[PDB]
Amino acid sequence: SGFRKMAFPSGKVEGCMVQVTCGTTTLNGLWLDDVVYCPRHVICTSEDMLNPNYEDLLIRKSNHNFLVQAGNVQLRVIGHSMQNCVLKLKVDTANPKTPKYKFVRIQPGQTFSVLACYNGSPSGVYQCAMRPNFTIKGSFLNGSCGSVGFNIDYDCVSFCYMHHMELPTGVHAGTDLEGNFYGPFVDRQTAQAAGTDTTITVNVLAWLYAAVINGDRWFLNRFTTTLNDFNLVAMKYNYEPLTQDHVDILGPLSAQTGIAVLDMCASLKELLQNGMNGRTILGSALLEDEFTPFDVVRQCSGVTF
Amino acid sequence: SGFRKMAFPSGKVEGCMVQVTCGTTTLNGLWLDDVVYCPRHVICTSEDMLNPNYEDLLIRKSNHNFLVQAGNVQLRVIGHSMQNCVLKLKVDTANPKTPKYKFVRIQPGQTFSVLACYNGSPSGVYQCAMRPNFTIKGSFLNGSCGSVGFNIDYDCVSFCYMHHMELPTGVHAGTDLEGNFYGPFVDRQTAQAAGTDTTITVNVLAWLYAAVINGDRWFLNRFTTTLNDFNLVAMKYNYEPLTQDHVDILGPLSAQTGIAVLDMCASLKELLQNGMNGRTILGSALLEDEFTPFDVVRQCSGVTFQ
Ligand SMILES: C[C@H]1CN(c2cncc3ccccc23)C(=O)[C@@]12CN(S(=O)(=O)CC1(C#N)CC1)Cc1ccc(Cl)cc12
Ligand SMILES: C[C@H]1CN(c2cncc3ccccc23)C(=O)[C@@]12CN(S(=O)(=O)CC1(C#N)CC1)Cc1ccc(Cl)cc12
Ligand SMILES: [Cl-]
Repeated sequence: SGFRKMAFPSGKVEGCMVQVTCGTTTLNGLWLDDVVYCPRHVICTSEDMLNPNYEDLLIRKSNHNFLVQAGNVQLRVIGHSMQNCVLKLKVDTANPKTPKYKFVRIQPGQTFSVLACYNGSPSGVYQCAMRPNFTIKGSFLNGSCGSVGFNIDYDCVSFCYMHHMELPTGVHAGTDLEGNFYGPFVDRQTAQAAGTDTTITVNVLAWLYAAVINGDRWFLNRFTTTLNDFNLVAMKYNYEPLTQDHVDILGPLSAQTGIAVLDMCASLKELLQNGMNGRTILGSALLEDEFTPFDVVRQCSGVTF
Repeated sequence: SGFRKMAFPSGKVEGCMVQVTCGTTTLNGLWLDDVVYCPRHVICTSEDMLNPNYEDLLIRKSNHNFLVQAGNVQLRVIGHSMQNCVLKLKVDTANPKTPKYKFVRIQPGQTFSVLACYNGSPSGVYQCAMRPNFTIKGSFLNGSCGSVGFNIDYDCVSFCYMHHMELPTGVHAGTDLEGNFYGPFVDRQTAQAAGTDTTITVNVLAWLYAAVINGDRWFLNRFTTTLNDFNLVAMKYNYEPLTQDHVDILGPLSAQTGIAVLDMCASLKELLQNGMNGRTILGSALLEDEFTPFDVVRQCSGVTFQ
C-alpha cells in the first residue's frame, strides 16, 4: 500500500552527466558513447543571448574552446556540430558507462524523471509531467541547463527532455534530445511566457483509480455519464477533453477495480461541480494530474529495472 | 525556481541491491563490502510470524541454505549472524561498487530517500520522512522488504532505514542498519498499530520559508507569538511541540528571508485557524511537513525573490 510521486532509479543517467564550459559560460552535458549533448546557448555570452546568430557564433569556435569535464577527468573535444537547439561535441573517449538508450519526443500529459545537475554533478531526482502548455513545473536554479528528463523500460533509458530555461512564472522549458523545443519557445532572452494551462483529465482519472486501489472510495456514486456530457463539464473547468483513446488507455485500471471509465467520469464530474467537502484523496486536497495510467499500473504492480 | 519533493540520485545504492532467498521466501538485501544485510524475517514461514523464535529458526540453517543473487551472478554465503532484527550474510565476494558509506539512526521529522526494490531490482525512488509516530508513509508492495532509505550529503551514503513491514493503516515500519526498529514495533505478526500521528511543525515552518524564498508572502501577518502560546495552539491541531532546538535550526532560513521564527509561527497559527481560502503555497492546498530546514536550504536558491 501507499502512493507517492515516484521517479525512476537515476544510476544509468548519473553515469552520463558531464560539465561543459565555453568561455565563462558553464552548464551540464549528456555523454553517450563518444558524443556530449548540451544546450547550444553554452556558446553565448550574456550580451549574445539578447539576439544570437548561433551559426555565426559557432563558426568562430574551435574544438579546444570547449572544456568538457567528466568527474575529475578532462575529455578532449575532437569535433562539433549543431542539431536544432542542441550542440553535439565529439570527444576522444567513449563513455564506458553508456547505457542502452533511445531519444524519444513525448506528448503533453506524459510524465518523466528529471535528474537535476549542477557543474556536471547530479544533485537530485524528481518526477514531473509535460504540461498541456508544453512547460514543466520543475525545480531548477541557474546552472541546471543541460539536466535531462527520462523514462526507463527494462534496461533502456528513453531520454525525452534537456533543460534550457525558466519562464517569468517560475515554470520551465526545454527540448527533446534532437534539440526541438517543447512549446512555442526560442533560446533567446526575449519576452516569452507560459500560455494558459489546463488539467490533464486522463491523469486525474488514473489517480482516482489509484485512490480506489488504495482504499479511498468515498467519491464513487451510482451515476454514469456519456463522453460528450462529461466533456461539456470538463471544458468549463479548464480540463483537457477526454477522448476515446483516453478511455481505452484506462482499460486495465478499469478492469483491476471493476469500475467502468464513464462511471469514474461521473465521480470526477461531481467532484468538479461540488468539491471534496473537507475530504482528501490519497492525502491531497487537490485533484492530482501528474500520474499517468501507466504510472499508476507500474507503481501498483512493482515493475523493476 | 520551483519546489519539488526531491530524492537523492540513487545510483550509489542501486549498485548495492541484491536478492536474498531462503526456502520459498525471497526479499532484498544490501551488499556492502563482503556483507549482505537483510531483514531477519527472510528465515520465517507465514506461520512462524505469529510467534517466531529467530534463534531456533536460524540454528537449523546452514550457509548454503541462503541464496544471494547480485544481478545474474550467484554470491556464495560463507557465514551468517543475527544483529537485532537484521541478518548479516558474509559472502565470498566484496561488492566492487561499494560506495563510501555510514550507518546512521535518524530522529522523527528527518527525511530520507527510499529506493523501492523487488527481487533485488530497483523499481523507483521517492522522498519520505520518519513520522513522529516512528512509521513512514511509503509506497511498498509485498516483496519490497530489504529496500533501504538513505541520504547522500556530499559523496557518502548515510543508510538510515531498512524496510520490514506494513501496518494495518497502510503505513510502514522498519529498522536502522543495525537492526533496531524505529518505534515500539516488533518483527512479529502481533496487534501492532501506529500511535496517533502528528504534524512535524519545524518542517511546516521550513516549507513556509521555502515559499517566501520562491517569492510568496500572502500568508504572513503583523503579529508575533511566544513559544509557549504557539505550542498551546499547535497541539490543539495535532502539531508537534516546537522546541528551542527547532527555533535554532530555522535560524539560517529566518536570516535569508528577514522573518523571525516566532513571526513565522504567528503566520502558521493564522493558517491553521483560517485555511488557505482558495490559495495554494508552492502548489499545495495542504501544509506540507516532509521537507526539513536542511532540505529547503539544499533545494532553494540562496537569494530570496523579494
Ligand atoms: C542562461 C539561461 C539560464 N536560465 C535558467 C534556467 N533554469 C532555471 C533558472 C533559474 C534562475 C535563473 C535562470 C535560470 C535561463 O532561463 C537562461 C537565462 N535567462 S533569464 O535569466 O532571463 C530566466 C529567468 C526568467 N524568466 C530568470 C529566470 C534567459 C534565457 C533565455 C533563453 C534560454 Cl534558452 C536560457 C535563458
Ligand atoms: C513478511 C512481511 C511482508 N510485509 C509487507 C511489507 N511491506 C509492504 C507490504 C505490502 C503488502 C503486504 C505485505 C507487506 C509485512 O508487513 C510482513 C507480512 N505481514 S502482513 O502481510 O500481515 C502485512 C499487512 C498488514 N497489516 C497486509 C499488509 C506481517 C508482518 C509482520 C511483521 C513483519 Cl517484520 C513483516 C510482516
Ligand atoms: Cl536525524
